[PDB]
Amino acid sequence: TYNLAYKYNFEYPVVFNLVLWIMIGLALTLIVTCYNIWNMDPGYDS
Amino acid sequence: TGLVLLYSGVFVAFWACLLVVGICYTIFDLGFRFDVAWFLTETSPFMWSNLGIGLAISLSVVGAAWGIYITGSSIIGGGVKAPRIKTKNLVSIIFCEAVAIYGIIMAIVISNMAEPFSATDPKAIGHRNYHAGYSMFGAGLTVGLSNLFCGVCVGIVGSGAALADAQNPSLFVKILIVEIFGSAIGLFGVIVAILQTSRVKMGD
Amino acid sequence: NGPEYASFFAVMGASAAMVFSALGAAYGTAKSGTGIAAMSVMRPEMIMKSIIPVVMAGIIAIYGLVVAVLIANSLNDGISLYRSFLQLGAGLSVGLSGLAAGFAIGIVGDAGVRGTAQQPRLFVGMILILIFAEVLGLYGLIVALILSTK
Amino acid sequence: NGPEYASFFAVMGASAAMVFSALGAAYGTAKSGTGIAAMSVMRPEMIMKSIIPVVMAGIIAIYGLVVAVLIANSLNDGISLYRSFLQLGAGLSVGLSGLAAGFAIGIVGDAGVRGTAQQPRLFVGMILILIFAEVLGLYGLIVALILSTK
Amino acid sequence: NGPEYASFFAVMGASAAMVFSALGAAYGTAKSGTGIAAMSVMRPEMIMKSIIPVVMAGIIAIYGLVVAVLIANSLNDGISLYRSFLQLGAGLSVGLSGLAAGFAIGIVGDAGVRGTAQQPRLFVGMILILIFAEVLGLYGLIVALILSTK
Amino acid sequence: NGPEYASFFAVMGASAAMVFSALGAAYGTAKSGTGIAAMSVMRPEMIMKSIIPVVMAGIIAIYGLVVAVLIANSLNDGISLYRSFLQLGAGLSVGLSGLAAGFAIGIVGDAGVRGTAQQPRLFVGMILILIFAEVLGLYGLIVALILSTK
Amino acid sequence: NGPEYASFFAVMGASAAMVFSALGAAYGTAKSGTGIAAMSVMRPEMIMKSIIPVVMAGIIAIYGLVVAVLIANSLNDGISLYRSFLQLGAGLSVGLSGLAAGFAIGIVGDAGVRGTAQQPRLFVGMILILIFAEVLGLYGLIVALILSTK
Amino acid sequence: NGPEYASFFAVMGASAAMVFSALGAAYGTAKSGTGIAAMSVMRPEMIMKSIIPVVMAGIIAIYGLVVAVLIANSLNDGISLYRSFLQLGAGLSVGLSGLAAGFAIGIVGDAGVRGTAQQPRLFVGMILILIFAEVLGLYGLIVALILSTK
Amino acid sequence: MNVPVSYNDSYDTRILFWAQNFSVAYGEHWEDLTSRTFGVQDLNLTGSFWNDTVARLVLTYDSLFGTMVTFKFILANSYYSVSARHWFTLENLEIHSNGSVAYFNASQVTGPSIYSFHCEHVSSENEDGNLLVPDTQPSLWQMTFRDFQIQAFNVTDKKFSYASDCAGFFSPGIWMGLLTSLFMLFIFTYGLHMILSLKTMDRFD
Ligand SMILES: CCCCCCCC/C=C\CCCCCCCC(=O)O
Ligand SMILES: *[C@@H]1O[C@H](CO)[C@@H](O)[C@H](O)[C@H]1NC(C)=O
Ligand SMILES: *[C@@H]1O[C@H](CO)[C@@H](O)[C@H](O)[C@H]1NC(C)=O
Ligand SMILES: *[C@@H]1O[C@H](CO)[C@@H](O)[C@H](O)[C@H]1NC(C)=O
Ligand SMILES: *[C@@H]1O[C@H](CO)[C@@H](O)[C@H](O)[C@H]1NC(C)=O
Ligand SMILES: *[C@@H]1O[C@H](CO)[C@@H](O)[C@H](O)[C@H]1NC(C)=O
Repeated sequence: TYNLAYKYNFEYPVVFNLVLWIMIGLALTLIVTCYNIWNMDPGYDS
Repeated sequence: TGLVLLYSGVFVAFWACLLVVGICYTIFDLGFRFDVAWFLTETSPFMWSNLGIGLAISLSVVGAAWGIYITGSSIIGGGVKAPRIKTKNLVSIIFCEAVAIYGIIMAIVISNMAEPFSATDPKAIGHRNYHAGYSMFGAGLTVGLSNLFCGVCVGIVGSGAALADAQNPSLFVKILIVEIFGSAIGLFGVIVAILQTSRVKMGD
Repeated sequence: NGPEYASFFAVMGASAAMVFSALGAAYGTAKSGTGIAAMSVMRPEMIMKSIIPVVMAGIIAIYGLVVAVLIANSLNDGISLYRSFLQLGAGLSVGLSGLAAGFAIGIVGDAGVRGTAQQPRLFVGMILILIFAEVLGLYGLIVALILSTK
Repeated sequence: NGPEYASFFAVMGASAAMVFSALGAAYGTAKSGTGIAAMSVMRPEMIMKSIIPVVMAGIIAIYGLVVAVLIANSLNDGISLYRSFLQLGAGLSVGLSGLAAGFAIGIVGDAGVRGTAQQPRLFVGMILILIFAEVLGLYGLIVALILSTK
Repeated sequence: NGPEYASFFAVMGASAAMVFSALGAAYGTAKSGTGIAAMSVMRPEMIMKSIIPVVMAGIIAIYGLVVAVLIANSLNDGISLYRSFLQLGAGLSVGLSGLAAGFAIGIVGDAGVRGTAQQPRLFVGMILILIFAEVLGLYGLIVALILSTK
Repeated sequence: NGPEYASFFAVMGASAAMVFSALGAAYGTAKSGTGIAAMSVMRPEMIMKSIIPVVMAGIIAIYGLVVAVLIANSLNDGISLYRSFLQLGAGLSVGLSGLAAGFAIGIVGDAGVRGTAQQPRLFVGMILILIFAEVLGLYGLIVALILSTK
Repeated sequence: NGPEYASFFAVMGASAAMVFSALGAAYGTAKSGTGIAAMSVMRPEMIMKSIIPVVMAGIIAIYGLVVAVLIANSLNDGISLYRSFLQLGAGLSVGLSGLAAGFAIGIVGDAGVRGTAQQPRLFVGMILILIFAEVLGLYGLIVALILSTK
Repeated sequence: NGPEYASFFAVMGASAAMVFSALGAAYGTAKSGTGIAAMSVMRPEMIMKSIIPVVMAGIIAIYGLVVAVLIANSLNDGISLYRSFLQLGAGLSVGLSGLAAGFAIGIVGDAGVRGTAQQPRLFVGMILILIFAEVLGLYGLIVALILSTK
Repeated sequence: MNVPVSYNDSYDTRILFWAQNFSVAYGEHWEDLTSRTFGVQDLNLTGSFWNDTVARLVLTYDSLFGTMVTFKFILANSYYSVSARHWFTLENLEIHSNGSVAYFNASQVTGPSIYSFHCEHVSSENEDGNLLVPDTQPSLWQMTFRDFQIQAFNVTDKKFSYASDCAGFFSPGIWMGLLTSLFMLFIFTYGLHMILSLKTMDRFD
């Protein structure tokens, strides 16, 4: 009577997207900012 | 291109990972988990319908407003030296105002056929009722995007006819023939929009 | 009969036959009609003879309309899944090839009426290329009729 | 027999064989068609000899039209999954190789007819490169045919 | 026998061996084909001597052709998933290496033909570099062979 | 034995070891190949002297070939999942390192041969820098070999 | 013991430690290699002295090499999931730190040798900045070792 | 104890503490290092006094190194998921804030040493801005510390 | 604790079932029928039918809300033409009180026969997502599963096969809200992209 299944929790649709759309929503803010500051066009002659 | 590099990066990274997620559903056994049946059936026939009613009017007046400022900047631009343009060439504005009329007429047509029901099961909500959801969606796309594309079409030729009229007043009547062929694409969408929803009936 | 979700793909086949062929007909008339109003200032004689590239793009729209009426009338409640994929593959075959015939007419028809205003010998050559550009849409028509009518 | 959604891949073969050949042949007609108008203002003699890039690009469209008809006449309700991937793989094969041949004909057809206006000796070399760009669609045709008869 | 979805990856091996090699051969033909027209205005004698880089890109196309037929003749209904994966990796190994080899041919074929138009001593060195650009597809061919034999 | 999906990752190790190394070998030969043609007009004597970035870019191609043959010879039906994940990691460790090393040879091979037209003393220094760009592919070998013997 | 898919994460650390460090060592060699050729045309005396940024970029490559062998020596089937995650975190922390260090060596190594063509005093200043850019690859090593020992 | 996949987030905290911090220190070394070579052509006397933004940016990698060691010391098998998430937010708050601090020392260290050569009065003000530029990585330390004690 | 199994007279086993908690409620009182099921190791299961297309499980307890009350898990195993497979489905469920029948419906407890369904909450008392719905909404019988695993028609080696969970990366409601939001995020980033480029002039006259 072995081979009992893995116990995924019942709120798996919620928790999966609560991580996913936050993290790729936070990383998209992180790349857009880090880009804008990576090059920022200084006045470097003086 | 700076802002386009975002959309070019999102579109690549989204599909790219669809591909790896696509060759990992088949490769284990998990194609039964995909269920395009469960996607099209479980969700709602109100979501497809009320999006198509919303996309009918809104995407048509997107191209209607798009067609105005292409030639409306050409009216005031060429009209500074030649002010005789302004009354003769407003028919190009109306030819991208008819495409919003075709939108709002089809919008109140498609909105009248929506009717609430009580069933919640994909078998209780019959195939007469799910087809009612998809047909209002596809009618909204074929009258929304078609009036959008012909809205840009009569606006672009309307801008060129506004600039040839500044040079020579006898030209605008001949170039007006081209905008008739451009505005015929709008009527072609409304024909298919009322044929996709002629036989349909929503409700229970 | 067929399942409940079966009618979805036939509606998309009726839509994409008309949506994408509208985009072809829009570009084929806007990009070429830009060239008509441009050349008309220096040579108003061909202002009625060069309206034929914008009507070759007009037939691209009526290629998409015929298969739209075919699919929207053969559509019914409870069609099989086999019939709906045929009508979905019909509309993608005509609209997205009419999109190609719409781009090919617009780029050639814009360039053709510029060269015709500079030299009128090109007009016998311009309508020959517009024949080859339009039959791209005509091949998409006959594959849509051989797919939807099975 | 097989599953009901098996016919989805087969009509995706009949669709993508047509449009990707058509999108290639559109690029062959449009990009070379601008080359016709730019050269004909100075050299009006080479307009009927110089239309050969838009005709050789038209053979790409009939390469796709053959496979799209051959797949559509081989369609049946309840075809097996193995039969359906053959017509799907044949559709992408003649299409995307015809799409690539459609780009190559349009590029060397554009730059070729600009060169023949500047020197008529290039007209013998231009058809030589245009043949080599055209056989890429022919290589896709013979492997699409070897997949459809199976 | 194997699973039902197995033969999808094998015909994807047949398609990707063709369409990626044809995309490579199209780039080698087109990027070098503009170099022939730019050379021909001043030095028309080295026209037939300059068909070689579009010929060397043509061998890249038939490199993907022989393995596409080799996969398509080894196809069968219900092949094992181990066998079908072998042909999928055989297809990507010759096409994407042929796409890189076709990219390498077209770049040095463009500059080398333009470079030899000013000096004929480069022509012996240019065809030597094109040898190294071709064998990249030949290395991808022989691993596509030993993956298709198993 | 192992699972049915096991052979997929090892085969993708065999294909990525070739096409990524060939992509490096393409960019090593193409970016240095345009450097030879722009140099050779002024100094035609240093032709055979200047093929050595193109030949060392070809060593990156046979770098991927050795690992691809070694992976394809260990392939068997029903291997363990641990064995296939090694050959997948062995494929990326030589291909994406050869793509990096092939990118390194191309850039300094372009800049190096353009400078040797103006000064011959750079040639004994340019070959020293190409050696350091060559060991990056050689470092990709000894990790790919030590991942395949296990 | 651990699951069957546990070995996938550890071999990813074995590859990414070598792949990303090779990209850093390439950019340290390629971007600084253009600076040597632009400097060499005026100052042929500082050529054997100017190779000091491309040697330090080679030290970035052996930082990824020693951990790739050390992870591959620790590879075994039936390893725990805890042991595999450490070697994945060790491999990323030395390759992507070596890619960062190879970025810094490539930038200041290029601008340093362009500057020292106009002043020999910069050579002791440039080698000071290259040391500080070198320890970035070294700091990625000591976290890779402290993760792989446990 | 915790789940089997718990250790992945903590070792991600050990790697992101080093990867983003070394990348921040790389930009502070590279951008200010280009400023040194442009400065020293006109003013060679201040290069010992001018390599201070290269040194202040180097502590960013050392700030990331401390948290990378502190997280790797608390690592054991069967850590709780609460303890694993704390080390993940410890590494992200000291790595990415160090990447923010390395951006500030990179820009101000670049433009500040340009004005230091043309005027020595800026040296009191330049190092004063670099104080506020470095504390961004220092503020990321004490939040990485206070997350790691729990 | 082990599973209640139903082995056949032929040398192969048949349908088996497992839970953690098993509670049945009548009116207001909750009765934990989980020690009598899995730990007790002895059960009165009258008719364990099997025909290779239709199978049942009767579980009876003899010590419950008043009287002897039985629970009936009803499975089926059909061949679906669109999917070309065999999909098992818990058809409904039955509780039998004084004569009366409870009739709990269980859709979304389906599976593809080779594998086994497994869910976390198969409870009654409908809120949004509960798989068990009664035929009458003011029903008295309610039941609660804090774990769940049933395999039927394809059991091998007297143990469960792989799981076909109720886990659901997108269940329909999030998958409607995502398709609404990510559609009008295409509108918002379009309206923002036009606003981000309306740059001012350099000089005046
Ligand atoms: C949970 C939600 C997570 C996502 C939050 C989304 C909000 C992000 C807001 C935008 C930040 C963009 C900053 C870019 C600055 C632009 C530079 C400039 O304008 O000069
Ligand atoms: C469910 O059963 C557990 C024993 O496994 C018990 O502790 C718990 O109280 C029960 N819950 C209900 C609601 O009866
Ligand atoms: C088992 O339950 C049934 C209920 O229908 C009953 O008739 C039978 O007597 C019971 N058997 C035993 C041994 O209790
Ligand atoms: C198997 O039993 C079911 C139970 O009602 C019955 O309907 C079916 O006809 C039986 N099949 C055979 C082959 O006896
Ligand atoms: C069944 O009937 C007996 C006697 O009337 C009563 O005590 C018991 O509660 C009833 N059972 C249920 C579940 O109502
Ligand atoms: C609920 O179960 C009853 C039992 O006979 C059945 O008749 C009905 O069709 C089911 N309804 C749903 C929506 O499952």
